[PDB]
Amino acid sequence: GLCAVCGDNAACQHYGVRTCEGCKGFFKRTVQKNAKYVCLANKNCPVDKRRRNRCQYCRFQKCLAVGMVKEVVRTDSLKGRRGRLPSSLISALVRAHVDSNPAMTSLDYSRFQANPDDTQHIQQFYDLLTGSMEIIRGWAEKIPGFADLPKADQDLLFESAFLELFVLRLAYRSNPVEGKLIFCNGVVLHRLQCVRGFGEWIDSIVEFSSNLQNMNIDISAFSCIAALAMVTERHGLKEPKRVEELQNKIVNCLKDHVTFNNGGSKLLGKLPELRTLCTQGLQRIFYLKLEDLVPPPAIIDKLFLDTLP
DNA sequence: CGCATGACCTTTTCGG
DNA sequence: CCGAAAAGGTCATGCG
Ligand SMILES: [Zn+2]
Ligand SMILES: [Zn+2]
Repeated sequence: GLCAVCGDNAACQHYGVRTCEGCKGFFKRTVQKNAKYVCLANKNCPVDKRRRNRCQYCRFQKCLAVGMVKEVVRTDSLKGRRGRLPSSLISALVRAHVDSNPAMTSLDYSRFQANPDDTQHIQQFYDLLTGSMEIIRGWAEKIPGFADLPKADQDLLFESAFLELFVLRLAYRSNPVEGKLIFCNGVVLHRLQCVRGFGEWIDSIVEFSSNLQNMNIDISAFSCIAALAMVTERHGLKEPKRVEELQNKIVNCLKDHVTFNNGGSKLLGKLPELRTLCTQGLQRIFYLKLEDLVPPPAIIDKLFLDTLP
């Protein structure tokens, strides 16, 4: 009772996955004809042993997800040759963003200082980072599709994107015009307070924040960008195509929105600057590790090394 | 009817 | 040789 698609009896691998003779036949025939199917719902129909033959579109979407391989189906020179060969979404994305950041009408200025004038300051740095991990995982689990993924792939997607997200969010909620950094827990510090912990990295962060805010990005669009930062292809994914199909929903989600209220980009034109910002982060953690004066805890060390392939 | 379905067939290769 | 794995081939059956 082993079939990755419909859960029927499976006694072999066909086109890459453990599959029943049925889902084998369906996949073969689909690809041989280039056939395209029409969902009469949300593109999420139930597909199990009895219901499989109803929404054809949704069966062939689940086939593709668990890892079945269009390429294995033979054509051209290998046609008819048998045997082994010789060798709303947008609303949820916004809700998830809003429930995970603090009420801007009630921040905390208890520590703020526009002219501050040591191991304690480096500790408070690690605390702001460890604080954001619980919350950014919270955010991720509320992206539609993410908690349906394999627990392995969730953990991989989170560790790969944690630093890219802590920065991107910090950059979108802070007030750079007044040198003001606002964290997830609503604390407020001036760049010059932060320099003790972040290093000169912070100056690079405030510059990004300037650029990003000077594009006046509405919350619906930011809400999608943050999703595309996390839900992306990575080495180690047990089920890539699932992650690929989800990324693809979110993109078309973002397109539909821009070709509506904003008329018929420049942001992704500095999505490379974000990756460069993050390496600058890693340089800082390496410095603190190697100084061995107050050492980053394992979990920090791990998740800064993990913003490379 | 004409067409999808799927249980069960034959074909190919490998390695002991 | 001959079995294991996994490609396409062959229809009888069910559907609308
Ligand atoms: Zn199946
Ligand atoms: Zn469907």
